[PDB]
Amino acid sequence: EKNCCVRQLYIDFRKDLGWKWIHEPKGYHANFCLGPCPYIWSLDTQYSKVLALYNQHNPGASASPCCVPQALEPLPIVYYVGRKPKVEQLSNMIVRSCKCS
Amino acid sequence: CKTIDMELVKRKRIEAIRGQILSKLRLASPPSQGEVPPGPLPEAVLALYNSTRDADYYAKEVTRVLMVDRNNAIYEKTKDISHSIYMFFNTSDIREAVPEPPLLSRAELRLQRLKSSVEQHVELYQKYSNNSWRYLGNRLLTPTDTPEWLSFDVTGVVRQWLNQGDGIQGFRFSAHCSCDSKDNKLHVEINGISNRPFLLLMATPLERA
Amino acid sequence: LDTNYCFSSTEKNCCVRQLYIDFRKDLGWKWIHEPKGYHANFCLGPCPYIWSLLALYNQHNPGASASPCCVPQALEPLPIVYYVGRKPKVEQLSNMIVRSCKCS
Amino acid sequence: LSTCKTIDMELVKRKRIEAIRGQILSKLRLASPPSQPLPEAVLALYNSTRDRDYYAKEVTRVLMVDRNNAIYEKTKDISHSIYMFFNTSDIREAVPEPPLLSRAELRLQRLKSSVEQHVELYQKYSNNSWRYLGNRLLTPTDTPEWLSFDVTGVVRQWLNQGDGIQGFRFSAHCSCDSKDNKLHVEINGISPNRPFLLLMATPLERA
Amino acid sequence: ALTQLSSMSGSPGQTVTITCTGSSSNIGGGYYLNWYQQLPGAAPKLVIYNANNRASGVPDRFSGSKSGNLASLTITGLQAEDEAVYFCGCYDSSLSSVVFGGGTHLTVL
Amino acid sequence: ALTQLSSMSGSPGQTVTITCTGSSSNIGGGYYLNWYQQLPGAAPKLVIYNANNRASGVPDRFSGSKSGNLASLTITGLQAEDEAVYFCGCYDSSLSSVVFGGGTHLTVL
Amino acid sequence: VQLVESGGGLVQPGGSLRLSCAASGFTFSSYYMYWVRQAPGKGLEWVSGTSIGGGSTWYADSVKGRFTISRDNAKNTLYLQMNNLKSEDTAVYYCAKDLNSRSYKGMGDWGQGTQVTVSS
Amino acid sequence: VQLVESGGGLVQPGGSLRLSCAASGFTFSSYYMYWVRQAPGKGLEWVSGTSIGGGSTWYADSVKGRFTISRDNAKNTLYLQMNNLKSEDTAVYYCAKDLNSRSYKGMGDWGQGTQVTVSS
Amino acid sequence: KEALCHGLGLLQVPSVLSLDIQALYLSGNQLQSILVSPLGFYTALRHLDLSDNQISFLQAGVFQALPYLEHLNLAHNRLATGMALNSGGLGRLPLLVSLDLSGNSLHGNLVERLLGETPRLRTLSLAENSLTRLARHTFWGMPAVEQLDLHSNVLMDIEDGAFEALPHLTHLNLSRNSLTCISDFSLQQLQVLDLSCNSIEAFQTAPEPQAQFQLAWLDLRENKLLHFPDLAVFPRLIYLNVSNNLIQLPPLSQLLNLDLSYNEIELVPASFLEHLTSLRFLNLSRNCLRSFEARQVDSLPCLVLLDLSHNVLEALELGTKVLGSLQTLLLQDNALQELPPYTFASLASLQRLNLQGNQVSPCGGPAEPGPPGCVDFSGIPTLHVLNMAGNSMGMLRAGSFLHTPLTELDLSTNPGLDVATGALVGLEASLEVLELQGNGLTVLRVDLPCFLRLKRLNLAENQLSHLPAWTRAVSLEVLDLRNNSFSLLPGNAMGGLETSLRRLYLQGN
Ligand SMILES: *[C@@H]1O[C@H](CO)[C@@H](O[C@@H]2O[C@H](CO)[C@@H](O)[C@H](O)[C@H]2NC(C)=O)[C@H](O)[C@H]1NC(C)=O
Ligand SMILES: *[C@@H]1O[C@H](CO)[C@@H](O[C@@H]2O[C@H](CO)[C@@H](O)[C@H](O)[C@H]2NC(C)=O)[C@H](O)[C@H]1NC(C)=O
Ligand SMILES: *[C@@H]1O[C@H](CO)[C@@H](O[C@@H]2O[C@H](CO)[C@@H](O)[C@H](O)[C@H]2NC(C)=O)[C@H](O)[C@H]1NC(C)=O
Ligand SMILES: *[C@@H]1O[C@H](CO)[C@@H](O)[C@H](O)[C@H]1NC(C)=O
Ligand SMILES: *[C@@H]1O[C@H](CO)[C@@H](O)[C@H](O)[C@H]1NC(C)=O
Repeated sequence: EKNCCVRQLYIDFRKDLGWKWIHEPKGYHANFCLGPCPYIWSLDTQYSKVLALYNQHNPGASASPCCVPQALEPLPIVYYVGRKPKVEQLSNMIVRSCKCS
Repeated sequence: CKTIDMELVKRKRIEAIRGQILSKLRLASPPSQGEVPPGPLPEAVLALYNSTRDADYYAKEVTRVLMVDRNNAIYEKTKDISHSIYMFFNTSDIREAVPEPPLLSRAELRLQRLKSSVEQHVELYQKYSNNSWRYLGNRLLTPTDTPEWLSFDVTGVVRQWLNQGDGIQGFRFSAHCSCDSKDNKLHVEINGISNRPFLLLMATPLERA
Repeated sequence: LDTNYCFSSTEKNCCVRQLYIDFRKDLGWKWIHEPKGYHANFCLGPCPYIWSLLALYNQHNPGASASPCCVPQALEPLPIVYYVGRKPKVEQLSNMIVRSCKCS
Repeated sequence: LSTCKTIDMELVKRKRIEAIRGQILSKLRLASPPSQPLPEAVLALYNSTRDRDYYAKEVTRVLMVDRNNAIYEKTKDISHSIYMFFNTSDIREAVPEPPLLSRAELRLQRLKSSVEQHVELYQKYSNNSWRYLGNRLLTPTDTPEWLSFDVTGVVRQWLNQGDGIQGFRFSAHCSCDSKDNKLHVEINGISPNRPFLLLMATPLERA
Repeated sequence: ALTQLSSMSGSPGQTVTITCTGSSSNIGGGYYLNWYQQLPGAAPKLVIYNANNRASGVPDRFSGSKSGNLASLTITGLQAEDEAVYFCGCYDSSLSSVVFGGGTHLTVL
Repeated sequence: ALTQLSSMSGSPGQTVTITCTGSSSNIGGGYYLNWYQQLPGAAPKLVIYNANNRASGVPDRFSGSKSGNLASLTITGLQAEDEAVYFCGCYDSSLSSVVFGGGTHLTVL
Repeated sequence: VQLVESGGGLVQPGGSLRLSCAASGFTFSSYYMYWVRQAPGKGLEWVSGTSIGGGSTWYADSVKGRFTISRDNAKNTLYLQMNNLKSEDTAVYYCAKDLNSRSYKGMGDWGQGTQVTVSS
Repeated sequence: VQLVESGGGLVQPGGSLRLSCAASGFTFSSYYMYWVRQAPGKGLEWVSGTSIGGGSTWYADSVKGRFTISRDNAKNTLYLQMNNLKSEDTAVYYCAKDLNSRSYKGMGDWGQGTQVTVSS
Repeated sequence: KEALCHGLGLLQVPSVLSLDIQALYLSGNQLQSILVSPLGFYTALRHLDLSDNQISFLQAGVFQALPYLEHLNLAHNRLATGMALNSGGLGRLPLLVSLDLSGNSLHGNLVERLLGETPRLRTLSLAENSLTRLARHTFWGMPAVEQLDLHSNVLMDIEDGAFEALPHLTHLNLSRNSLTCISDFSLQQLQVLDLSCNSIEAFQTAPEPQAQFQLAWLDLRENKLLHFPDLAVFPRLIYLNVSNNLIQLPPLSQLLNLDLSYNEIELVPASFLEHLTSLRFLNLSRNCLRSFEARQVDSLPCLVLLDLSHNVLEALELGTKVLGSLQTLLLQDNALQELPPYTFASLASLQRLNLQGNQVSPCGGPAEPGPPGCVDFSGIPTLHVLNMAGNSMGMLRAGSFLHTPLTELDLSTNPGLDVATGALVGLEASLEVLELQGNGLTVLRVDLPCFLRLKRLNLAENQLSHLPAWTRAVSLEVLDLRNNSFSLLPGNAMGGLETSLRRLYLQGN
């Protein structure tokens, strides 16, 4: 559809990446923003129903609206490099909101 | 390369800006200007616009409600201490501004200091039930050389005020006393108390709720 | 990722460009009494992936968008004064001015 | 002319998966997957990280100076605050130089509370004169709860100073109308697991 | 809750005062105390609003007063048209409701 | 900055103490206080760090003290090789620098 | 100005009933609405009160939620849908409007009352 | 562990000079480093200090700005860039290690020191 | 006679005019609703122009009271807010061949139940409207419409079969819309298509065997396509404006116009030019081309203009028997620094050449020390438009400008340039225009009075302390000298110039 929203994509480091270096987490929810936000052309005299299509397609005037994330949640991972493991936080790796540009 | 022209993007945005301004205001057409009085804007509207220049998509109207005047009988019960500043607001005028409390998108209480050459950690409360007070928020005040406009988010406070009877409910502008120290006085002077403080009421207009 | 970086000289990537939108002559509107015009300040950029390349990529996501784009991050509201009938109505519109923008 | 309904979901799924692989390898300043009963210390750090500028940034915890240490006995007569002192040497061992550190997070476990207590946070300055850091309004709860205070500038100042013992104060709010209010909230590891600093630092190897 | 005495009697032509006491959130909270009279077999009518201001259509023999947690409605004189059960109504910040008193059965000879 | 005496004499075989007093920002701040001996025509040498610990290559004859604003170094038995200027060094968080004290010329006999 | 009422009638306990307040003479879309009852031989008790447009509705705790109020500004009407009537709800219900337009101050003009009995 | 130094010699007032401190016997890119000067007849005095990698550098208040420190961790050398010398800079600038690796607590193994003077 | 009423301010349809009018023009006046009276009385009007009014209400059968109407002009009205309150629609129209309904803010159901049915109607205007989607039943009331105008709308979705109810549709405007994905083109009879100023990300057509498609013009301007549209499905194609797009480039010989300017072409395949042999125009301005590989047989043999501007073209390879019909070449600031002397030395029919801001240099001759690896400009007689700039070389060669007339020479950004050969030797009955500006010229050796066909000269911002004296016939009109130092400048010995002068520009002294 034409509405941007998070799509359920649970990505697995073991089976979907073929990775052994990542230990925890085994996988995490990585939603992706999908949706074709179209540029809504403007008129001085348009309909009251199409004024509500700006909010979900062209909220801020972008001149090329696109399906970017709005709310982002970092992901901590731990991986074994060298003689000692190290846990490390990956910023902006989980998507919670999808807002058209 | 992912490169596109400049002049197209400017007209594409100016048009999307036309659409965005016509959509936020919920205007299917520009309003007719025949029923517009001549002359400049009224000084109250000019002052309100100067003040506001200083799903939340759509545009919310702005209305300024001023505090109860200092020479009122509500203030002559705590205006003897010097460690707090007491601001009281008339809820009837607030309800006149926002007749329906769900329409209050955001409420903002602004303060103006005269001249603060000292750093003071100040503090704001609400006149809660009985005579108790509730935490709202604090802002550390660096020293300044010019008058400065403060801002407190009292949206929940004004929502509870609109969910209550019309009366006189207000705030306490207090200094922060550390728990290991004695009671120190409030050294910052607010204009209009010691251009008096008011409220900005970002409200959805009731004609297009 | 701000207005001062790309208002002083031009940097050939995703950042803000000056755009003063007049209401009298650029948009042909006669009803918004004040302001006469404002700086919408669109932003446009060829911003590639991080591995093909800064403060722009603070909130960058290639696994969440079809392609990285030049999308506003910090938006500044605008107040306007216009008439509906005889009553001068003052409203504040959120997300009018693009102050900074990022890669995604 | 027929507008297609939806893009094929498996295609965009593998596209996002490959872009996620690229993102993961780019966050770590890597280009290849490195190779080689893992201990419980990293379990504690990871579990602490879960509950509550592009690239991946090292995280490491440093614990409280223990309560039996002779540094808390100077202010034990104060019963309206909790004093949290941290060894700056261990902080510098985790973060060798200041500018690579980016975020410091202080964690406080509350075992059980039943009162509206509004708390504050300070640090030493070694004059016994304290700066304000940030407050937190604590509601009663029936489960253990952690807290988070922004102490990035605090640990940045501690790294710009000699190694020693500099710490925090967990004082109740005491308004000028009600002075010397007792601290009715309890923090695990102090009152008869312990509080620790959580440091988000750029790793020394990659930068 | 608002407390006021249940029964009251006075001679015609004698000024008698009806008092109801608040609870520092009924009337001490700065809210609006209104005074209502209820004739037998009739609807209540507004008499004094904001605890001191006479309403419209009321004859100017009713005066109201507010003092701290106490609300006084003073009926200057007493005629043959004041046989009504009088109520003081005001908001409160405790029960979050408009509270009325237990009406005063004002009588004559 | 760090108050330390300028001249301190003595005889071999006694037990004399070199003092070092500050202003609660350096000694009382909990930072590492160090003890450096400067032999005549030589480089300063680390003796006592953190006012308690003995450095490597230093005999157990040296011992340091730490109490509040007062920190001091004690030597049990002075010999010819101990005839050196002694500096107490600790980080100062008031000046944000590792300030030294005015050394005392320890004279034996 | 007047506020005629309706809906008076005996209700079996455990039932429900809906009143109406056809208000005329004032700008109904610019006045706060109230409901007040009094048991026979007792005093006035607040039932419910609502705002412009019916977005925010306020109730006495004795009938909170279990009674509901609503407003329809188009017909200048007012509704109070009771549920689960029982022993002390037997009262005469009074429609009232605030004396000032955009205010939650008091009750300016009153209706005539509708007698509802619950006990059967 | 030894820390030899270079870059002494007389300097005209208002001039500039640079000092280098070759270090050996320990992991140079794991320790904080300090510059400590000592005028003849006057006690020790702190000049400059740098972190592990030179990201954060600290200088004494009396000598801030004129002196600049940097590290070359591959060659195990560290530099002190004198600029705009004045008459109180006539001192032996010692180069010093630190007690523990990732620590800013004290001066451990010292250097032999080289004599830097300014005069007519 | 005629009855024209534009802005007369009348509030109702006039009745003073008699029943003898065929063109009733009421456009632009103040009309809020068209009653039956008096318009129902009129029956012999060929034009009903009621555009730019405040039209809100129309009764049922007002337009059916006209049995002889051809033009219905209802543009810039408010039929949305007035017709959605249960107002009478158009219904059946017998002979109305031209309908204009634009600016009426209609939605899908509003336009569905507004137009009704009309057996004969050439043009249908639904521009400046608010149609969110197009359904199968949207045009079930029209047997055959020729012109369809759907632009300035908020269209997103067009379902399958929404256009198969109109099998005689030739022109179709879908510009300034928001169609996004477009698939399964099966109109089979469309002539003219517009998709400009939209937000379109793809264009795919089902490759199943179907009937022939006769499309000619297909804008894809200012869209967001990722791949080039397939043209083997469209063998009648003439026009294709895909300017300002995002396409990556990794019988059919019919295209006349083809625009790919402001696109995202990193490198054009040779097979792309191999399969397209009927081209007449090709525009690429401000693209990202790497190099133009025009070195294969039957690749663009009929091309006229090859616009390759604002790129980075490190090497240009063109030869004979590949592309020898090029008429105008527009190369502007790409990368040109050193080219072999075969691209512009053996190709025929080139008239215009552009080398602005380029380090390429002309070749010399047997008696001229030309730089090695230069480009020879001698060998074609029809090259008369030459522009050279950015060579940064001080003394031009002789031989490249010979054997052909050069009616105009553009030289700029050449510091230290001095002219003594080529512009005076080998050319006598040519070189009408020769201007030098933005370049360092100190001594002038080209004799202006020698050429009798001078008409437009310019010597602005050049450091000249001398000026040639005219003694023969000349037809010069304009002589511009901007910021040129001239302490003295007599005119008595300059008398041969004053033959056709009417405006001279000189300042800085
Ligand atoms: C708060 O506002 C209300 C209404 O805006 C004020 O009520 C008025 O009070 C005056 C003075 O007694 C009366 O004469 C008016 O009849 C009241 N109503 C109106 C509509 O003006 C009230 O006084 C204000 N509060 C304070 C403390 O001044
Ligand atoms: C902070 O940590 C440092 C090092 O981790 C501690 O320094 C040690 O102190 C003990 C005390 O006797 C010495 O024996 C060690 O030699 C010191 N160094 C090391 C590397 O362990 C310091 O004591 C700590 N501060 C406290 C506990 O307040
Ligand atoms: C399709 O509609 C568009 C939009 O109206 C037409 O483009 C405009 O045409 C007019 C003709 O007078 C020009 O003045 C405008 O400048 C054009 N604007 C744009 C953005 O192109 C287009 O001509 C129509 N196509 C056909 C075949 O009629
Ligand atoms: C003492 O307090 C001042 C400001 O109150 C601060 O600047 C200073 O750093 C403090 N002292 C120390 C040793 O940190
Ligand atoms: C193609 O469209 C662009 C858009 O501005 C226009 O400039 C150009 O002239 C068009 N092509 C032709 C051949 O007209």
